[PDB]
Amino acid sequence: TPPKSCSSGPVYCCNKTEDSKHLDKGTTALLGLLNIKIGDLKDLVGLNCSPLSCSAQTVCCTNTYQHGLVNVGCTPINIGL
Repeated sequence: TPPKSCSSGPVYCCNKTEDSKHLDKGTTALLGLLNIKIGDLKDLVGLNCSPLSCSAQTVCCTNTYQHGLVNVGCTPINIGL
């Protein structure tokens, strides 16, 4: 068996995360641009995310858009000791 963490998807390293209930206007605007419905989102929104070393936020996300411009359905994950 290989090591496993996220139930769905790779671990992501996201430069920034925000609570999907308290997104700033630029983040909100960017998600509308991408046609993402805010009211159907849960947990965190990640910005500028790369699948996995991470000096920013390591998160599990259900979806990633535009090469990691925006992730959604993100929750923190600890893959250390």
